[PDB]
Amino acid sequence: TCWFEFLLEESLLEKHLPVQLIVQFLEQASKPNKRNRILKLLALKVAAHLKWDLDILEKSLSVPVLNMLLNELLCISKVKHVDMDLATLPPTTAMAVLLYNRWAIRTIVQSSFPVKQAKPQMQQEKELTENILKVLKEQAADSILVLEAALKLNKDLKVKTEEMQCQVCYDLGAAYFQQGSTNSAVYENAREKFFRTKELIAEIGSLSCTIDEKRLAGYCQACDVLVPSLTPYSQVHICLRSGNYQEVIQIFIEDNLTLSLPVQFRQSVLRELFKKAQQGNEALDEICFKVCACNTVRDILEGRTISVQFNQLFLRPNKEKI
Amino acid sequence: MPILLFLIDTSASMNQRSHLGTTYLDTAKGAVETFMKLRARDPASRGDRYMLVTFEEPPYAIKAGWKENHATFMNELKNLQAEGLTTLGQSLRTAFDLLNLNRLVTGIDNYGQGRNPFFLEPAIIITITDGSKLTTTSGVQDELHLPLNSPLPGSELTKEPFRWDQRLFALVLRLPGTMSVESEQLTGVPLDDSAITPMCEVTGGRSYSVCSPRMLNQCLESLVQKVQSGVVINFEKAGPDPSQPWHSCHKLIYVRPNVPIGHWPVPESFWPDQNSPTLPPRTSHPVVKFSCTDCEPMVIDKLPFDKYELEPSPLTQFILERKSPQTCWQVYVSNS
Amino acid sequence: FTKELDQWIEQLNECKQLSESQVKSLCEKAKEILTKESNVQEVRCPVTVCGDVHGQFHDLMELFRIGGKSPDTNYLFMGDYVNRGYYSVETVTLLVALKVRYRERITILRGNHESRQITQVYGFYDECLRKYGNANVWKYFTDLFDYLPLTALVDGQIFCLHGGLSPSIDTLDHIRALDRLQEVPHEGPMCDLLWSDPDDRGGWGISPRGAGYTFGQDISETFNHANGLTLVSRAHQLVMEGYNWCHDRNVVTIFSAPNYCYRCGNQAAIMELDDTLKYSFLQFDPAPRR
Amino acid sequence: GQVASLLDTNRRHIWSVFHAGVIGRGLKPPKFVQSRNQQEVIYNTQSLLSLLVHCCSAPGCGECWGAPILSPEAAKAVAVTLVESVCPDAAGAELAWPPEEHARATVERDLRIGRRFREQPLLFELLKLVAAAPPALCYCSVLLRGLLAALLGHWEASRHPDTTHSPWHLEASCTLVAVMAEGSLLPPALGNMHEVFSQLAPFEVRLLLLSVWGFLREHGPLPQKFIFQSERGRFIRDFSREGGGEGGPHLAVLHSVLHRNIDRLGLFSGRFQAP
Amino acid sequence: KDLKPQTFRNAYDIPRRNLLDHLTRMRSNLLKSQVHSVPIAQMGNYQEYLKQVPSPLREL
Amino acid sequence: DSLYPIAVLIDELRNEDVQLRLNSIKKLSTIALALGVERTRSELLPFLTDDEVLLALAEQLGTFTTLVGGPEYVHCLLPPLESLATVEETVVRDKAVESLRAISHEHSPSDLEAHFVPLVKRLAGGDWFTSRTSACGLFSVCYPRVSSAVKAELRQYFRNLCSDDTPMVRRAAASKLGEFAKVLELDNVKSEIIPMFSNLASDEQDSVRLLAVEACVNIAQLLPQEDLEALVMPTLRQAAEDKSWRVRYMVADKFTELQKAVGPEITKTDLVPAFQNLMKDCEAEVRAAASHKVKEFCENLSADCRENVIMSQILPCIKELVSDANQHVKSALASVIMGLSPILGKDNTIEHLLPLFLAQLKDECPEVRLNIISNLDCVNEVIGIRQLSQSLLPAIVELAEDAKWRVRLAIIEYMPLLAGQLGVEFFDEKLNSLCMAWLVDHVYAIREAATSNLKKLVEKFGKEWAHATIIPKVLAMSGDPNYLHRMTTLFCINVLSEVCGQDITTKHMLPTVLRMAGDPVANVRFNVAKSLQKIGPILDNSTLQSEVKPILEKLTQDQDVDVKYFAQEALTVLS
Ligand SMILES: [Mn+2]
Ligand SMILES: [Mn+2]
Repeated sequence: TCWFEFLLEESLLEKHLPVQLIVQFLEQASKPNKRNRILKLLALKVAAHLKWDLDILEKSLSVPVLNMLLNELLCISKVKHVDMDLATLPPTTAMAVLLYNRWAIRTIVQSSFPVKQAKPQMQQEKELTENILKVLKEQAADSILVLEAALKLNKDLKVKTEEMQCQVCYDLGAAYFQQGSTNSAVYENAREKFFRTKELIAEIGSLSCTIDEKRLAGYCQACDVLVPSLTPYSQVHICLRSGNYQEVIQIFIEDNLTLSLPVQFRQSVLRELFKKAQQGNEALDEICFKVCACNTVRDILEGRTISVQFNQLFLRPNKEKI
Repeated sequence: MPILLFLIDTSASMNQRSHLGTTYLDTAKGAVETFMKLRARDPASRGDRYMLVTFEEPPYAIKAGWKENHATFMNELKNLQAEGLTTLGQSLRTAFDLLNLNRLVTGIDNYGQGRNPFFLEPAIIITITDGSKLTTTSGVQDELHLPLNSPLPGSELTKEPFRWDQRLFALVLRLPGTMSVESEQLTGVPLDDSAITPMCEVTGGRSYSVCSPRMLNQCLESLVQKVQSGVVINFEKAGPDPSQPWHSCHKLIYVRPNVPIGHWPVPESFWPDQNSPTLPPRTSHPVVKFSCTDCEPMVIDKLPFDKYELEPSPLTQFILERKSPQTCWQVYVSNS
Repeated sequence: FTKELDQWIEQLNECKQLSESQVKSLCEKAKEILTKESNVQEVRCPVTVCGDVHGQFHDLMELFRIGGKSPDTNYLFMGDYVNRGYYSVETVTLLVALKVRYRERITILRGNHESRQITQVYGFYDECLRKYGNANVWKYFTDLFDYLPLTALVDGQIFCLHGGLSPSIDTLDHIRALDRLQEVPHEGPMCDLLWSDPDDRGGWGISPRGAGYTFGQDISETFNHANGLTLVSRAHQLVMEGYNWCHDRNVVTIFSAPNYCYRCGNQAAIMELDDTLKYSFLQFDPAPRR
Repeated sequence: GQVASLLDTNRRHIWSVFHAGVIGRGLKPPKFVQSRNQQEVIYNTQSLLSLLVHCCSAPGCGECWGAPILSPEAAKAVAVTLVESVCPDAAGAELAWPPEEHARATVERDLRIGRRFREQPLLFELLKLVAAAPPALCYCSVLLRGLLAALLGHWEASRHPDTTHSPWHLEASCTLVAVMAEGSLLPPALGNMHEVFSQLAPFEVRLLLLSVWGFLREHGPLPQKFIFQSERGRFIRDFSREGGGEGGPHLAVLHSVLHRNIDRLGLFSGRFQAP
Repeated sequence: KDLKPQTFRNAYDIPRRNLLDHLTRMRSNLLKSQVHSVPIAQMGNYQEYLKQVPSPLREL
Repeated sequence: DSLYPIAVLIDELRNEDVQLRLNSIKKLSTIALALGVERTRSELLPFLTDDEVLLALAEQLGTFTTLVGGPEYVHCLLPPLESLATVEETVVRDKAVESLRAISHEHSPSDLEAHFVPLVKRLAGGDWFTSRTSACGLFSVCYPRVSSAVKAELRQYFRNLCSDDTPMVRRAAASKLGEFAKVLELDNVKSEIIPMFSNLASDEQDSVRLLAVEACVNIAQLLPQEDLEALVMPTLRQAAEDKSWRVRYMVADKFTELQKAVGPEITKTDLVPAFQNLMKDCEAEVRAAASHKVKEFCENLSADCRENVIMSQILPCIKELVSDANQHVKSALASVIMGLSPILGKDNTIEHLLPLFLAQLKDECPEVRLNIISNLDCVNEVIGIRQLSQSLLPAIVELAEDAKWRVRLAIIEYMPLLAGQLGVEFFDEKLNSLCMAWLVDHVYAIREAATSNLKKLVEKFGKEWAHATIIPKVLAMSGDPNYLHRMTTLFCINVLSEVCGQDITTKHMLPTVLRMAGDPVANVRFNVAKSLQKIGPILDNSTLQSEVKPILEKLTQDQDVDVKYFAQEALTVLS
């Protein structure tokens, strides 16, 4: 159970029947040729023993060790990715290439994710991860094109054709959702890919591969409001976008009975209605008073303080107001 | 062996918080211990006398003087309380008296018999203070005036409270309440602008105006570099150029021992006569005047002569800029 | 679990160290227990406030014979559980086991020797390597040490603490707002909390240890009156008499390692607080060893 | 807002006393806990704030639904008395915001401000009254920055996996972002992050409040940023003319937080759109 | 500051709050049946305390 | 080149971190399993022949029996362990020596003389002293299996090693000389070892003479009874008054079996001048070492002449050993002096040892008092309670209020001894104020010992004496404001329920335990639960479900976790 023992025998890996073995082999192989090739082959063998599940390898192995492992996987297969087109390539090299592009696009999505900072070798590894991330920033569009081509080329160990397509279009949708912050037009492609993977996951019904169902549901919920092309929350958002403010008032009056909407959401829409009314649109004063009255009534029914805007709106009481 | 006399400000304005959260008196005490650590890094400080004078009343002002060991000096440095007034002039007078009371009983001064640079007791006074106004329980002063009310016997022979081998250095604490962002603090330390600055400059020392702990450490390193054994000589330009700053300087010459050895005195500012009953008062720094005209160094064999190295100064920079070691600039005191 | 904890405690009473998986299941449960505790942990009287043990395990057994067994006697240890005692691993394991098994009958605070660097330098890391071969147990214990509460407060009056006060700390709300889940820094309020000492002096000062500050009577009086405290218990310094009052009985320094370093010859003591804060000191000699 | 010894001593006692003394003056009294009715607190607050609104409004149909404009000078007076009551020292009284590294320099002052806000819930209502007049919340910049730094320090040390274990700190962060958005010190996209604060772990909400600090560093709560729209008589903050006023780099952290927690924050993505 | 309360020698130095406890402590002291306020720098006297203490035997 | 284990994988881990080096050395068994049994001894051992790394290497090579192939090829381990035996560092040296000693078991006598004895040839004749010290430590195991013709060579080489000019070779020879003599033939011992033993006993270095004396008892044991006075006893006489204090301390430490080795008739005539000299030496260490073995030397003498050798020499020296200047000597004597009384006899103990006992019981050193109290049972057995109560009882009453708690602990532990032979009235008027005052002591161990002592007192002097004396004093601790006095009275409940019967327990002890279950300190409350569990089976079963169970449920509904846990434990055990 060490780095030296596994290199000795050519059959003890079957007797072991692992990610720690992955990081140990790739650390020993990268330390400053037959032994390096043997250790790399052993690392690829135990990586294939996990059936190439990118989630476990992504959470266990760090960025540069996993990059080295997939670079070795591409090195033994074929050895530029955009022009390969995955048509005449062997299925093993094709799935390796799309797997590498899946991992690359997954890491460029995941690098944007916030993480807890450590309070107080490691710096060199951080520099290596930064260099790898910058390199894949330089080659993100090529990986996106390769993944799209692999989604289009559903020609054919060997796994189900839809499942690999489902995973690669799920990663494509995650990429487009990550890109959509800068440009809102990319959210259309994100919604298309997310509808595609939702339809594929509903069609196959096989666990096998494995995707986060809750994350997919949240992605679909986000795409249903970012690019709508139901719930009272989305009804309020839709009627805000369309300007049907009377329906917003009616939904808020009905919500005062049920207390389903967030209080802070209603405060935010009241604030943005006041912001819209203070610029122009002099008819919005009536809407602002109505939604402020509904919010004040809900604040009373939940035992909270009367807002300043309500007292501002009864400085001049009227028959209509009362 | 040198004397390190610390004139700690114990006025109540020293109870001012910095951004460090400690008072100016705490910074003063810590500056003293860090100075003593940096001095103990130098292995030539195996014999070194530390003295402590505060701003309190003259019964209580001298906290550690002669024949006080290290333990008493530390135990009294820790126990300082900043509950007084900013009586800087009286405290400076008491510090100079504590430095100079032994001079007439052991005859270092050599009055009327020439000024011997090898007759020295090298001391520096490091006063740690703030930029607050000087107070004498009747108002502010806004100018430093050392009182002459109870003179030590023989004080009229030198006409200035400080002596030949004494230099006053001010470590003026100006740490603000809130930390100030500055990248130019790595440059040279500015001279302070308080009333202690001219009195530091007239004794051949200088005032340090700190504004951060790193500036404080830089000033303490510079102060450790300035603990030397020598006497301060006022150099003046006699004739024309061969006003530029090299004309006048209260520079320091170095007196290296082997006890120092020497043969010739710096001559007095008067001509001695037996008719005069009273010895004339001489300036504490002998005003020498160098001749800018080039001359030739005149040394014969087996000759007792004393060579004193000047400390780096604008005068030495001016002399070394005119690169000519084969010549020399004759020097003399006036009215001798 | 509880039976397993009791078995581990009665095993550790006779200096048998735990296994690696036992250290796993103990430290990762002490992490869960110590997470809920605040930086200023409210200790209720009665409690027996103890000083530095410093890895002297047989002296800790003597301490338990003097003051009583846990959980019968409530204990409050002010850090320094390790580092140049001959059995630091067994000592820290036993006290962590007592913390896990009886969460309300013992409060263990962080000291200045529960940093990664200090245990690396002063022989706790070497003791873990000698007693276990690998080095995972040492970093397991330091990860536990990151979770230890910084201070303790008995009845809102006695402010138990390993080190002393800080120039940057004026209130207990500052201590409660400190991010204690970190390695002990070289400077700052947490370092001053773990490293400072009192002195007979007129204010603040730089400690001779190179970390933390040193403070006089006026600082202790200002901290006590500004926070409604009557006493500041302390343990970071060595006392030949076991306990020593300072600053007109505002700060008491309690050392609980008799014959410190196995050479100092000190005669340590513990402070027993009654039901109504009627304090008592129990000085004790180093235990005989055969 | 929040808030005969010797006789029985001898009766209790080669018969020396066990203890060596007494620590202080015995045990402390068992706290000073009290309870007031929440409803009467609400309506006393309503009486005080209605009186303040009557004082602050400009006297003198302007539509049947309009409201009189709260005077920015009256709310400025409320702002300066708030600042002097809560944080009287005002060593950082300059309105522009310091770097985030200045938060550790003023921990004691900022914790005093946070404790004062926790003890007196009326302070939040007074900030809401101040924020109704747009330029006046600029003069509470010291209070907002101090409360924000206290909340940031709390979310530093929060070891809970979620945010609901700190109820006051959660609602104080939400109310703080809501007041700064209401006073138009924040753009509407960045001013909406308080709605998702309940669904986040402490380090995401800490990063979001740090992004709020970064925006207020780059833009600053300054009264000269507010242009008096004489058509309606209200000062207006136009974030578009400032340049990057819609949170150019500051919305990236918010979008990354939404992306990371998309399984829970998916339905909230409509509140943080670019338009 | 240098009050030096001679409470065992002067009865006027005893506060009323601890008159009974100090009374029974004086009674125990006089019959057959302050200290540990060493000024900090001397409470950790490594060399001084062992010098007054007797020396042990030496090793084999 | 790269996949070769010994050539590549072992070599490349030698440049790693030192902990990785230790791990790679410890994992040598897998590398041995990788190569063939021929390949291992052909490649790895020549590589291994060419400080924790070396310690782990020698430890691995010690248990390298089956990896080389077996007993037929274990002789290949001789060159690498020879290489580590020459290393300057010493724990590596004796680790390699003990590894050689361990692997010597698997050899054959023909293989022993073929390979293992040439190692002794090389190491004894090595130019470095390290090899010679290893050879001196190595001689023990080769002797029993080899023939006599090479046994003589081994003896000659041992003699030559003991005559080395460097001192530490002689030191390592003398330290291992006892193990060598324990197996070497007794006819050849007098021929070879004892003259060279005399020479190394007359060495010019005290360090050599230390180990010379260290092996003297074994030489006297192995040598027969008829020749001790002329072969080993002159050496003991010479070492008795040797100049150094270290060697004399070594002489004093070994009398307790030197006397048994040299036969009692020789002891009673020859050792007692040396023993009396070691009583009265001018220095503390040998005085304390010799005063440790006073009782052991006295009790191992002839029966007819035991009294005279004590009275003539030992006890007169004891008279100033009690009043010795150094308290370490007094504490050394005090642990063994007081057991001399069964040897000495009652009729002469009173006038001699009793003033010595009283002098040692008042010594300022607490170690002396602690050592002298702990052996009171012998004097109580051999003298009687009347004379003990006349002489030692005021003294032990005096130091039962000692500052040091271990002295009081010994006094408490020996109170049942006094209670055995004393009447109830005398014990009441003399020995219960302290017995009750121990319960309010400042030390938990003292209170626990007193609590356990109360059971021994009650079970002898009766339930009526318990109720008359102990029960009111224990009940006084119930209302005491201090918390640990309340836990002390519940521990008294725990130890008194079992010895106060059923009715007395259930009508006195029970109402207090139920009363104090509402105490505001949780440490009292879970102790109430534990005490109700413990005294449950002892008390009257009619009151159990009537009274104990409601208050146990009440304690189970408490706020503290520990109180709930101990209350539910009491409920489950009580059932
Ligand atoms: Mn310590
Ligand atoms: Mn410490």
